[PDB]
Amino acid sequence: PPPLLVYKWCQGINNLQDVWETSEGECNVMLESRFEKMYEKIDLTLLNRLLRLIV
Amino acid sequence: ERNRPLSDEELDAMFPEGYKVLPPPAGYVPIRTPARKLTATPTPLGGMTGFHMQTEMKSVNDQPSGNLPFLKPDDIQYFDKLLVDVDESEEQKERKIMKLLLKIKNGTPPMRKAALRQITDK
Amino acid sequence: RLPPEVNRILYIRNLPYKITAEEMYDIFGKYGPIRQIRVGNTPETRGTAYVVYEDIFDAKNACDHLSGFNVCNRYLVVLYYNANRAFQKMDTKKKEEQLKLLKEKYGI
Amino acid sequence: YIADRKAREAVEMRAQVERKMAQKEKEKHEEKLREMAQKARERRAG
Amino acid sequence: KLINELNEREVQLGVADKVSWHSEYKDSAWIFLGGLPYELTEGDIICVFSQYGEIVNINLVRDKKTGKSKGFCFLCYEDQRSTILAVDNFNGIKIKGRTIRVDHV
Amino acid sequence: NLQAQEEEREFYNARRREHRQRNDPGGNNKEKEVPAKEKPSFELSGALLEDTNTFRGVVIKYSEPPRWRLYPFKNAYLLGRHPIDHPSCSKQHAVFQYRLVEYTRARVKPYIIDLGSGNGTFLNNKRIEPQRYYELKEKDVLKFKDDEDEEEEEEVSD
Repeated sequence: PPPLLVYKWCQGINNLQDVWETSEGECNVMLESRFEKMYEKIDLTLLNRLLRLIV
Repeated sequence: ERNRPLSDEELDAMFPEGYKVLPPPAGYVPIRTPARKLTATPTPLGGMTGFHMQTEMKSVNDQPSGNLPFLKPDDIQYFDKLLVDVDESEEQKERKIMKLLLKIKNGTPPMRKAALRQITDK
Repeated sequence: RLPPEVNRILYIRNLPYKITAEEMYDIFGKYGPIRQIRVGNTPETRGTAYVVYEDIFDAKNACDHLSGFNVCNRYLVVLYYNANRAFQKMDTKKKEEQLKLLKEKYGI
Repeated sequence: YIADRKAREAVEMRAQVERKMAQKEKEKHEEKLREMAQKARERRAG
Repeated sequence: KLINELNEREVQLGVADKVSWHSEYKDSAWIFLGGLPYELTEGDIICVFSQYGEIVNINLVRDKKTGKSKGFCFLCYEDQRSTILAVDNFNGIKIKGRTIRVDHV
Repeated sequence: NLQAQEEEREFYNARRREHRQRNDPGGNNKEKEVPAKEKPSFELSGALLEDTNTFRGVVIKYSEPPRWRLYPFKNAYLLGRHPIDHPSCSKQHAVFQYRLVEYTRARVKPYIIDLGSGNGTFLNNKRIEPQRYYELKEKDVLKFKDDEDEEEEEEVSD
């Protein structure tokens, strides 16, 4: 379930190797975004060739 | 019981008209004879199957003509002769047209009615 | 542990008109020894075949794994063949000689 | 369409390549195992 | 054969326990196994019917002169619910090709 | 006062019991509770056929070490004389039931069990006594005066 995903995400961060160590000047970056228009910009002609690779 | 071995006249007894018996080889037939011994032997041997990823015709038959209400997956065995579309060239056409049975068995109630009369008067 | 309706005979369809009995014997020969196999050589029955094995469970494993199995572009129709129907084309006779034999050899 | 034809052809070629590289390995494995077995039988004789 | 159809009218109609016709008895362990195969013997039927209980003593009817089974046995368990279980369960069973019958006594 | 009653009783097994419960004839050596095929136990090991554990058989005719076939154990197996026995053997010394080879779980491990064949069976040219499962390890040898053949076991590797 989505909240459990949030938990996997947090402990996933905290389990990374030396994640919080700033000693040498390490820098962490969290980035969140959207694809903006994604559905609307899918091209049918391309989508056909892309599906031909699958099914 | 029903597993008792059979004879070629008994073999000709079951299947209907118009089929041929084949040997492909004498050798593949010897494979079929060793197959019993090799059902034990080759099952105890190296074997496996795998698939490769590669890009890619698909024939099939329902009962088409105009309509032909649907065939259950088993009933094909009975009605297979109707599936082939070869048409219009005696008795074979009476058996072929007699598939109106299929219209009695499966279909809409009106198809069953009209079919039933049509076969009564014939 | 088997359904009664299945029988040692299997009706097999969705076959090509060029298909070779070599491929037939090879493929079908996995599950057990072939009792024999027939193939329609007649205008309507071309594309169909019947397979018969020395044992039923052979055919059971067959239709198990061969269900919708592929050849060329085709997925073969694999069904357990019916019984009775059109039979009496042949007769019941020729029992007398063999029964006289089993009555002679073993004497029983 | 061109990219698809040439692409399928290329991946096909790569496929026969991987298969060709595979069969040699299989036969090497079977010969190796047969050698181990023959050595085992020889150790069984003495 | 009639039993199994009585258990189906008892389950289908929602009889709900104590009105069950195994409450007909309450007094009796000994069960009746008829239609038994002639090759069977004491230790055997004991080994098959000790499944649903612990059988104390069984007298199988075997013809006095020839000394072979007449084909049925009256059995006695240590527990009644074993009898209820056995009649309601073990009946309509195949043994050596022939279906045995069981019922109270 | 020799025989009081001529019949008495038995309290013994019936032929139709043990018959119906085991039939190919009736057989002996019903599989124990553990038995499971080796391939699925290589599936719980997460092993494709490359790294999977498959036991292949090796034949040497006892007179000449110089394959009549090669046999997989992966697909228990009934080692007998030939029809009943699955693993048929042309050896004329094998009783109608000679022995059995069952893979059991203790891990998926191969086991050989003698059925008490009249002659016996030699393991590494050293016999084992009847009626107990004896684990086999790779490269071990089996032979069914009466030994016309030999056998060896191999795991699939390299």
